[PDB]
Amino acid sequence: EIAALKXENAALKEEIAALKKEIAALXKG
Amino acid sequence: EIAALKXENAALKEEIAALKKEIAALXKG
Ligand SMILES: [Cu+2]
Ligand SMILES: [Cu+2]
Repeated sequence: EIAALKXENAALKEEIAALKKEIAALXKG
Repeated sequence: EIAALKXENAALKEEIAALKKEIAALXKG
């Protein structure tokens, strides 16, 4: 359980970071 | 444990959505 859930957490954080970087890109141009 | 972790999951998803909407905004203008 927790294992996969923690994975689901980790994965989600990785999505977040990506988006944030994207915005920075869009913000810088 | 799992409770708060699930919360940490829920919260994170809510961050994601926000970002996505933001990008859409920036994309539409
Ligand atoms: Cu890894
Ligand atoms: Cu609620």
